[PDB]
Amino acid sequence: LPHVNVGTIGHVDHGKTTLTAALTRVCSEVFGSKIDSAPEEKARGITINTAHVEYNSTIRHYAHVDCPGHADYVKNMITGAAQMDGAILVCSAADGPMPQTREHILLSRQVGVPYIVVFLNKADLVAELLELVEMEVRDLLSTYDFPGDDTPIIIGSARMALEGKDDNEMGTTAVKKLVETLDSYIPEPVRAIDQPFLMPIEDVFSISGRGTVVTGRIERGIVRVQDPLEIVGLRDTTTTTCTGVEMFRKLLDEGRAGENCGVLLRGTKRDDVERGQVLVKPGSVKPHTKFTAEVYVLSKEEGGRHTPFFKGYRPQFYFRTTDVTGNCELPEGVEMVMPGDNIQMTVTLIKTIAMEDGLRFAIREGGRTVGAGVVAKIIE
Amino acid sequence: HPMLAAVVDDLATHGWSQQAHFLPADLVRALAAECRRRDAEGELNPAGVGRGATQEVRETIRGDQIQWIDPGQAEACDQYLAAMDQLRLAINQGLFLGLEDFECHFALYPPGAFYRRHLDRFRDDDRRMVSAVLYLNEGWQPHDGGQLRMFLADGVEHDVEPVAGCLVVFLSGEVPHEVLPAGRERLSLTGWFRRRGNDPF
Ligand SMILES: Nc1nc2c(ncn2[C@@H]2O[C@H](COP(=O)(O)OP(=O)(O)O)[C@@H](O)[C@H]2O)c(=O)[nH]1
Ligand SMILES: O=C(O)CNC(=O)C(=O)O
Ligand SMILES: [Mg+2]
Ligand SMILES: [Mn+2]
Repeated sequence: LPHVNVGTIGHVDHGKTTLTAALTRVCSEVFGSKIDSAPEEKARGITINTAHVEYNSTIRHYAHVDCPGHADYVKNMITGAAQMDGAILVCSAADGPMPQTREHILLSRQVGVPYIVVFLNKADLVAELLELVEMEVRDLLSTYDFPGDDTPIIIGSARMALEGKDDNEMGTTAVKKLVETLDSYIPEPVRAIDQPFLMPIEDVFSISGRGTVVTGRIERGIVRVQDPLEIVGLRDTTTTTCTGVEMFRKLLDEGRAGENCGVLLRGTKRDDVERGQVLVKPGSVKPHTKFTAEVYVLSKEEGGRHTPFFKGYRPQFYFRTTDVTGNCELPEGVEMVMPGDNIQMTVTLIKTIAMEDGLRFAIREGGRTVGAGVVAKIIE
Repeated sequence: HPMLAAVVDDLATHGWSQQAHFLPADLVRALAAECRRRDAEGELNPAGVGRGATQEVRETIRGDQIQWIDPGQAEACDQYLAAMDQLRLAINQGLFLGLEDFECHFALYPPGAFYRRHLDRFRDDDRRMVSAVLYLNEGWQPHDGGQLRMFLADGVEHDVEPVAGCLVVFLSGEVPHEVLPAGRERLSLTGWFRRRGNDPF
């Protein structure tokens, strides 16, 4: 049973929270289906108001994210607390597309959500607008570069399905149909360990007699002895070979995603590598400096700034394991930015950093986090 | 200095270490004094359990009273933090664990309070790697109870009396442990070193 991350997005009152309970029941009826004692932690940080449910189809296992408030959607989507492999946009025939519908489709594009599936809710209340409403939404999606013309759209009423109480084909059948669509349209996602090697570098040592070592926690993929590698970031890209992996004073033949270890390089001098760089499968990731980014500015209450900011904000951008200063470029008409607000900006970094579309980063003004962002489009 | 090499060796071979008199008695009394000074001002509060939205004070599991420590509150603590950071770096250089930072708080168990069997690492957040506890109690004795009890490999149990100066370090993801009731006040400085997660925030 593969693990697919999914979630509902759309306007308010349109029935996201309802299609959520509906999905659990239709699956539980038609598809099979303890407290943590650890000591509390110091901070807490952002407060994500997020609900989670689980439900299984025949083919796969789903983890589902629903959110109370629009603001909650914005925080959760930008941070990755709610990262979806495919999202279920809920729109109603009754009311049609509304502001938070546009904002969420857009927001999904920025944050890198791969695929979007639509469920036209409240079908019970209808006729003839279903043709017209599909037309609109399809172009609405296409406006933001999702396959709006070739996108699946299921029509039904979740409240029936939940009570289901299938009256037309619009009840239980349509939710079965939605699940069937997830099974089909959203491809099985690629596990971290099946991705190209990557490890952000923390410390750099030289153990007497065995060469130079860089440590960190492997983000994705696997590194094996005698694998070629590039060191990418803050400096001109360099090549090297892995000559060993160490962990708890034991010698391993390979390091794996999730593992904290030390990697031994061939030849590379201790001064030819530093914190912030990433150890990478060659040509897998490139150095970059200018990008567009969706950002959420933390509230006063969340440890963020007590006051807004303006053009020429040059804060610190934290990418994996190090800081780098960046210039911020806001859209036209935008003068101020309020703590707790979210906006798009074009950032230009003083140094080059290893990045890809969809990389999360933190923004810091003097050590403490004051914003959280995600890379939207690489420019230079 | 050589005492750090010991902890690093111990963690490597056994996954835990205890060292007597890890700090000098003079600094240990001042840490105990800072703990008391805080209690006297109502600055310690019931400690809770769990993370995020499900963090709750459940007094049938954990009953100590706490307050987190930061730099600049008291030189005794600044000294502690400095010792701990020397440890953090030793452990990084010798075991490559990738410890980035350190949470710690003063902890006071009133008599009768306890902490039932648990792992320090959260069920759904794996950032905690090394646990460290420093005790601050003078003239402790076996009749006072209040020992940390550790569940080691192969069914082996080990008790540690909470004696001034004593430091206990273990792998947070791997050594279940509990604190038994005591007949008198029990002061300590508990913390966790932790490694990178999946996000900065
Ligand atoms: N008649 C009907 N009402 C619905 C349907 N879906 C949602 N609603 C109504 O909208 C109310 C609140 O919707 P909710 O699921 O909380 O919307 P959300 O804010 O997007 O989560 C529900 O209790 C229903 O009264 C539906 O399919 N048919
Ligand atoms: O107080 C002790 O001896 C042990 N401390 C803990 O278990 C803790 O705070 O997580
Ligand atoms: Mg809702
Ligand atoms: Mn504990």
